[PDB]
This record gives sequence, structure tokens and C-alpha cells, in this order.
Amino acid sequence: ALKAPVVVLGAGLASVSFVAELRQAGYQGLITVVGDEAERPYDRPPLSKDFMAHGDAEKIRLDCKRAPEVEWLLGVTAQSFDPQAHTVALSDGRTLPYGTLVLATGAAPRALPTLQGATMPVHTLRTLEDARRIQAGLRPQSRLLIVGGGVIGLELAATARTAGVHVSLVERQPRLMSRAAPATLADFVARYHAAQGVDLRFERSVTGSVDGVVLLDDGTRIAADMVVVGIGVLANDALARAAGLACDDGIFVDAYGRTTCPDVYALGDVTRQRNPLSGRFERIETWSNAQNQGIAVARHLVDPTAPGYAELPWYWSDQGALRIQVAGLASGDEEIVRGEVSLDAPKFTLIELQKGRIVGATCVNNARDFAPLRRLLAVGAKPDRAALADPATDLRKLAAA
Amino acid sequence: ALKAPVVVLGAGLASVSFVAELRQAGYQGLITVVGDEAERPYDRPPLSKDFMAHGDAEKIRLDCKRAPEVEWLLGVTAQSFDPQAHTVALSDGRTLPYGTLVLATGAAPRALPTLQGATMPVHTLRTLEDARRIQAGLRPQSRLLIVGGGVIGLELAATARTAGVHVSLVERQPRLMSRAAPATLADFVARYHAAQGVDLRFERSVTGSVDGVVLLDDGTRIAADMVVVGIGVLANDALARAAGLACDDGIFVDAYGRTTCPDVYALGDVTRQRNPLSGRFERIETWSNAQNQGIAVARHLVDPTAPGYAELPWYWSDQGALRIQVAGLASGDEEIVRGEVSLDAPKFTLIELQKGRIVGATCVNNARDFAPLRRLLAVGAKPDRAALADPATDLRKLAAA
Ligand SMILES: Cc1cc2nc3c(=O)[nH]c(=O)nc-3n(C[C@H](O)[C@H](O)[C@H](O)COP(=O)(O)OP(=O)(O)OC[C@H]3O[C@@H](n4cnc5c(N)ncnc54)[C@H](O)[C@@H]3O)c2cc1C
Ligand SMILES: Cc1cc2nc3c(=O)[nH]c(=O)nc-3n(C[C@H](O)[C@H](O)[C@H](O)COP(=O)(O)OP(=O)(O)OC[C@H]3O[C@@H](n4cnc5c(N)ncnc54)[C@H](O)[C@@H]3O)c2cc1C
Ligand SMILES: NC(=O)C1=CN([C@@H]2O[C@H](COP(=O)(O)OP(=O)(O)OC[C@H]3O[C@@H](n4cnc5c(N)ncnc54)[C@H](OP(=O)(O)O)[C@@H]3O)[C@@H](O)[C@H]2O)C=CC1
Ligand SMILES: NC(=O)C1=CN([C@@H]2O[C@H](COP(=O)(O)OP(=O)(O)OC[C@H]3O[C@@H](n4cnc5c(N)ncnc54)[C@H](OP(=O)(O)O)[C@@H]3O)[C@@H](O)[C@H]2O)C=CC1
Repeated sequence: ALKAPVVVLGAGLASVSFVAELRQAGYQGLITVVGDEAERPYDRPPLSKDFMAHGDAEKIRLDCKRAPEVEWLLGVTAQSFDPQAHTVALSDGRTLPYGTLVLATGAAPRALPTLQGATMPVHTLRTLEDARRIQAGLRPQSRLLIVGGGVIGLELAATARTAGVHVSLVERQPRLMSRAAPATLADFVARYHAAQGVDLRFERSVTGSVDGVVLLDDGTRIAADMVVVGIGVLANDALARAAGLACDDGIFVDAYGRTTCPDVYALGDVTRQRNPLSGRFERIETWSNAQNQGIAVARHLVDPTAPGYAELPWYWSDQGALRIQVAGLASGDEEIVRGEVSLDAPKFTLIELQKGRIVGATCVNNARDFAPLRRLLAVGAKPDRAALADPATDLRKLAAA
Repeated sequence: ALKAPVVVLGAGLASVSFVAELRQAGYQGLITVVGDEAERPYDRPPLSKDFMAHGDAEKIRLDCKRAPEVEWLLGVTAQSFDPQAHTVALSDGRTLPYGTLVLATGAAPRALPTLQGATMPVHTLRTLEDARRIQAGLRPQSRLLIVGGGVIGLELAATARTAGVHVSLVERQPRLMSRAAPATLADFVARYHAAQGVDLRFERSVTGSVDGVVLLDDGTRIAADMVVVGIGVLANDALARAAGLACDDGIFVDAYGRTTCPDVYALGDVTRQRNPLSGRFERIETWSNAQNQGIAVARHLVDPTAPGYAELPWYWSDQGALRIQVAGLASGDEEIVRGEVSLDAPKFTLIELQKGRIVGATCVNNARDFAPLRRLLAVGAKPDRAALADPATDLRKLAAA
């Protein structure tokens, strides 16, 4: 079942969470983690916010305290694994044996093919190294072009604007945050960023670039000092594909984290997995999934009577004045709006229903309502829609029933 | 690896092919097959053609000669399996032990929700029982409505027209065969069926029905004596889902037929698997996949040095005067047309290319060209596009190089 020794590939949040849970659950056998970045394991969300702005990496490290007696092979790349021999080949020339192999290799940013041969700075934002490079190439009154209106681009937009950087943003879709956000939220978010001076360009794609100017598909030009591309990520599933595991931009796993290869597990951003709400497989890229799927897989490995991973997806995104929280599905057959949707001290809550049942929720600058909404979502609650809209209703009270 | 005893769930083409290959490859341990239909195992394509027209089921049975010493439990439903206990629970009250479990349970037709409460005959066409019922409810000059312009509906359309049945066909898409057919082929096929008297209704959906009349979304009505619904199939993956395997309208498998559950394999229509051409996972519903994936999985189970399943997808469809064969992707960046596309003695070949490389092909009434085109497709050939178009070119010769 859980067979020693355990080897984990990747040393991000998912991996750290997994190995800390193994220890906490009582596994005392060998754990070796292989991490290609030569960095003390660290959390990524500050890279678009407080780290980007203030630059102290020692405030963003992950705590490995709950993972004692782990050897972390930092700055080392796993090059292949042989699932028959039960071995992993490392870039430093060593080989690791394993009883259980855990793939927690995450995802890497998609490149924009039309900027491949560019002769101006073009960066993506995923690592400490990326953050440091983008940080050092921006100055107040510089001109930053962001490609992609996802949460990373928008988080960077906010931070750049606060620093006095002029920001343009090109998005292929008619709206921002098309991945996992209610249209009502996306529209408001566009309203917010436009008011903070972001120059938004919708339904535009980059067709190429020439000597410091980016070219768009509507025949026009944008001049920038730097391009940051944030058009999503792609699973780091190369080792899995080579070794014969089922993959498709992500390693297919069940609720136990099992791949199609015996004794090989996967978790976090690298996985394609079931979303219990939609009942479909999806590659979930959220911080909460990385942590929670990692814990769930570990728990069940040590104690096979534990249930499989069962959490419903949620995320937050901090974008300047907007502290955004989103849980569940972006849409249902009904949206209930609690509060006013206003740039004047923004504060509101959205609730998505499907046939009377809560299937998703959004809070903007309203954390207190988000926890109880997540509880209602989990148990498939069907509150009175009238009470859901009524400002006088205590969602915390409601949730407690 | 291959651990006795072997239990297979489902007794269709995929299952028969799998168990015959196990025997041929040298496995001599127990094989028990559980098949819910109380029928000698049989092939389905004649159900829309020669069986529908002539009604002799003894011409459509699968040969189990190459699968000696197999117990076929016909008319028995597997209700669950316990992958820990390594047992399968049967509807007759018995339990089967297994060393290796193989899920070959196929797929069932999708129902049309707007006809659920209908009070006129509404059938789907998948089994011998379906065929017999549709057969007995049609008469010459009866009015048949077919919902769905896939190969099954079109095959039935042809057979019904030949029998003197009036046929209407409603399709949601602007074209027929939207699943896996080049647009050039689909357009011609519509031309053919219209000329044979089929009343085609595109971009229409059924909204319901009232007392022998079907209602459409454009506010209109179609009167028919019988509706046959052919809007695709859904994987029979219930046992897999309950048992904790990764599934999403189909059981995820790698090229060895492995699911995410140790000692459980799956093959045929029930599987979601990698299409090597598109590099994406797909549920492939072709006869050739059922047979060939079943053989490939068996071969590798007996002999683990054998390669995994590697075939590229292809199918045929016999529709009246049109003997259609299609291999690979429906489209690339270029289509080459060999011959004239004409209702006057139809005979032509399409070739789809992607950056010089053959990625798909179609033959209509030209079997001799289809085999060599499949060989060129397999090795990713890049023939001179000029020679591909030139009528004087021998594709068989070309393929032999
Ligand atoms: C700029 C930024 C802002 C973010 N803000 C938010 C946010 O507002 N909200 C939110 O929910 N999430 C946010 N995220 C955080 C995010 O969701 C987590 O970082 C992520 O989900 C963690 O997943 P992971 O541990 O599986 O993968 P990763 O963090 O990618 O870790 C995988 C590691 O494995 C390494 N690796 C890959 N292949 C190999 C190999 N062969 N050998 C060794 N190592 C290998 C990778 O390089 C990587 O270091 C943000 C991320 C970024 C980059
Ligand atoms: C009308 C018709 C026309 C066709 N014509 C074409 C064609 O022109 N071209 C083409 O390429 N293909 C055609 N097909 C044939 C087709 O592609 C094959 O029949 C199919 O791919 C076989 O897949 P299978 O063996 O995996 O599944 P199936 O044939 O569905 O066999 C699975 C069996 O398992 C049974 N089962 C499911 N659950 C359980 C359980 N819990 N316990 C026991 N048994 C269970 C099912 O009832 C079924 O009998 C046609 C099919 C039909 C119905
Ligand atoms: N469910 C989840 O997994 C969610 C994850 N997050 C976060 O998302 C982050 C990563 O994604 P991010 O970088 O922000 O970008 P996104 O994945 O959000 O994508 C942003 C936009 O880029 C567009 N795009 C994608 N591909 C291309 C392309 N080839 N050319 C031009 N445009 C393209 C997309 O449009 P289009 O749709 O047309 O391709 C999309 O509108 C992760 O860090 C994660 O934390 C946030 C919410 C939910
Ligand atoms: N690659 C493969 O797997 C292929 C399999 N085949 C054969 O396909 C057969 C089964 O499919 P078949 O029954 O013919 O139908 P199809 O899967 O071909 O679908 C036919 C049409 O039905 C429409 N449709 C689907 N769902 C609905 C719905 N809920 N309401 C209204 N219309 C809908 C589809 O449109 P829409 O797209 O909008 O949903 C589609 O255009 C199998 O027997 C197999 O042999 C043939 C070629 C390739």
C-alpha cells in the first residue's frame, strides 16, 4: 500500500503539504523530495504582490517544520523514472529507489508563439527567478504590457499600477478571468482595473513584435518596455508521459491520487482530476487544491480507511483594493446578488444556484460571508432564495443549521 | 502482472477480441466473461443494415472459436466489484473472484430528455432487442423520424429508405457526422441522402412531443409513426465510478489498458484513451478500436515486452450506395481531393495534411486506396502534394516505398 521509501518529484506547495501530512499521519520511513529549483521551498502567490513590491524572499518560504527527517534535493531535476525497476534518474547522475513515487511537479507558463523570436524583454511569472527579473526590469513610469487577463496578470497589473508603472493588458476573450469567474464578477473587475488606469484591450491577440513594439491582430501596435505573458500554465507531466502513464496536459488521477501506473501517485497542479460539482475531469490550478489534495492523498496512503480527496474547488485573488474569493461553479441557473456592486468601497457577495441548490459563490471584500457560503456549498444547501437576497440575513446563522 | 483468474465484464466485440487474444498469446488460466445481454455474443454493425433488413441473427454472431475454455455468463449483470477483496458481485447472487479484472462494458445510447414522457414509440438502436423492436414497428410507407445525423442514424436512414419507409432526420448541428468526418464528406453525404428522399432538418432540436407528433425548436411539428434516437452513446462506467476509478463519461486508461485501480483494466467503447494523432484523450467508439485495443491489451498482459496499444483511429460506415471509410483527423491545414465528388456513381478520396504530413484520409467507394493511405498515415508520410492530387498516381506504389 504505502511502501517505503517514498520519493516525491517537485518541491512546491503540493509536495510540501503531502510530505508534512505523511509525517503527521505517522509514516516514519524514508522521504526524499527532488526539486529542480535551487530555492528553499516557497509559496508563489506573493510573487505577484508583496514580493514583487518589497522583495524579501524570506517572508515567502513554506514551513517544513511539520515534515521532519526529509531529504530535500534542491536544484536537482528528475529526468525519468523506471516504474518497473522502481527507480528515478536524477540530473546529478544519481538514482533513487522508491516504493511509492509521487509526482508533484506542477505546471509551467504557456509561451506565446508569436513572441518566440522577440528582441524585447518577454517574461512569464511563475518562479522566484521570474519575479526577480520582472522586478528589476520595471521602473516607475515604465510601460508594461501584460498578455492575459487571468488572476496572475491582474494581480501583477495591480502591483505595477501601485508602483507607478503604466499597464496595458491584451486579452483574447471578451472578458477577464474567463477560466473560473462569474461574468458579474469579471465585468466588475474590468471596471475596477480600468478605473485604476489599466489600458484594457479585449478580443485582441498578439500577432508578433518589431523593435520594442507589440503587434496585434486588429492591425495595431502597442509600445512597451516589457511584456509579461500570463496566458495560463501547462502541466509538467513529461516524466509521466514518457513512463506510460495516462496524461493529457495533466496526469489523470482518482480521488486517492492514483495514476494508471502501480505505485505511482500524483497531486497538485500537475493533475487532471474530478471536480465533484461539475462531475467532469479538470486540471485544477488553485492554491487550495495543491495543499488539500496533497494532504488528502498522504492521509489515505498512511490510513487506507480514510476517504479520498473530496473538497470542492475554491480560490482567492488579491487585486489591489479587491480581495476576491470564489468558490464552486461560475454559473448555475440563477445568480443572487447580496449588496451593491460599486467602485465606491466595493463590497458584495454573489451566489450561484442550480435548481434551488447552491453550486457556487463569490465574495469581494467580504471574507466573513465566504466561509459559511463554502459550508452551504459543500452540503448542497437549498436555502430560501428570498432569504439569500435579503440583506438582513445572517449567512453564518443559516450555515449553522 | 497477468494474475489468474481473469474476469471480463461485458461480452461485446472488445471483450471477445480480448479473450481470444489471451488464449492465442498462451494464457491458459481461468477466463470468465459476464454479459448482461442474454444473447450469443454478436456484432452490432449489421443491426443498422443487413440484420435490420433481413433479420437473421445467426449471420451476425461473433466467432469465439479462438477463445476456447471460456465460461460466458450470458444474461447476467455485474452489479459491483470490490477491488480490495478482488471480487465481483453478480445479479444472480453469485460472486466471482479475480486476479485481473477487465472492464469491457461498452456504452449505451443517450436518451433525449424532451421525449422522456412521450406516448408514441421512441427507440434507440444499440442491441439485438432494439433492432428487432424497430424492425417490427416499421412498415413500408410508415413515417420514421430519426434524431441525430451520426453514422448510426444515417445507416438506418439508408436501410429504411430501401424498405420504402419515409424518413425524416433532425440534426442539431449544421452538418451530419460532425463527430469524426471531414466537412467535404459530410456535405456530400447530406447531398446523397437528400437525393434518396431523406427529409433533412438541420440546426433543429426536438423540444417535445404531443400525441404522435414531434415538436421542434423552430416552433414547428413533424408527424411520425416512430422515433429512433441516435444522438450518441454514453460510457457504461458505473461500476468503475462506484469502485473509485478515474472516469469522466469513460474509464481513463493508458496504452496498456490500465485504469487507476491496480489489477483493473478497461478496453473498448467504455474507455477514454489517447488518440496519438491529436495527442488528446478521447472516447473512441469505433469497431476497429474495440477489436484492436482489446487485442493489444491482451497481448501486453501475456507478454509485458509487447508495446502498448498504438493504432490510429479509423472507421467505415455503409450508407446505401456509399461505402465510406475514414481514417485519422477530420481536418488539417490542407485537403487534397482525388477524383470527382459526384452523385453520379460516387467515387473519391480525400487526404488531410498538416504541414506536409498526412493526418487523415477518406475513401468513398474506393477501398483499394484506403489501405495504403492508412499505412502512409501511420508513418507520418509527407508525399509531394502534387503527386497526391494527380489522378495518375498509384497510392499503393507510393505507400510501398
Ligand atoms: C505569480 C503567482 C500568483 C499566484 N496567486 C494565486 C492566487 O491569487 N490564488 C491561488 O489560488 N493561487 C495562486 N497562485 C499559487 C498556486 O496556485 C500554487 O503555486 C500552485 O497551485 C502550486 O501547485 P504545485 O505545488 O502542484 O506546483 P508547483 O508550485 O509548480 O511546484 C512544482 C515544482 O516541481 C518542479 N518540477 C517540475 N518538474 C520537475 C522535475 N522533473 N524534477 C524536479 N522538480 C520538478 C517545478 O519546477 C516546481 O518547482 C499563484 C501562483 C503564481 C505563480
Ligand atoms: C447499430 C450500430 C451500427 C454500427 N455500425 C458501425 C459502423 O458503421 N462502423 C463502426 O466503426 N462501428 C459501428 N458500430 C459498431 C461498434 O463500433 C461496436 O459495436 C463497438 O465499438 C463495440 O464496443 P464494445 O465491445 O466495447 O462495447 P459493447 O458492444 O457495447 O459491449 C459491451 C457489453 O457489455 C454489456 N454490459 C454493460 N454493463 C455490464 C455489466 N455491468 N455487466 C455485464 N455486462 C455489461 C453491454 O450491455 C454490452 O453488451 C455500430 C454499432 C451499432 C449499435
Ligand atoms: N480552476 C483553477 O484552476 C483556477 C486557477 N487560478 C490561477 O490561474 C493561474 C494561472 O493562470 P494564468 O496565467 O493567470 O492565465 P489563465 O489560465 O487564467 O488564462 C488567461 C487568459 O489567457 C488566454 N489564453 C490562453 N491561451 C492563450 C493563447 N495561446 N493565446 C492567447 N491567449 C491565451 C485565455 O483565454 P482562452 O480561454 O481563450 O484560451 C484566458 O482568457 C494559476 O496560478 C492559478 O493559481 C485562478 C482561478 C481558478
Ligand atoms: N471516433 C469515434 O468514436 C466514432 C464512432 N462512430 C460511431 O458512432 C456510433 C454512435 O454514435 P451515434 O448514435 O451515431 O451519434 P453521434 O455520436 O455521431 O452524434 C450525432 C449527433 O447527435 C447530436 N447530439 C448529441 N447529443 C445531443 C443532444 N443531447 N440533443 C440533441 N442532439 C445531440 C450531436 O451533435 P452535437 O455535437 O451538437 O452534440 C451529433 O451531431 C457508434 O456506434 C460508433 O460506431 C463513427 C465515427 C467515429
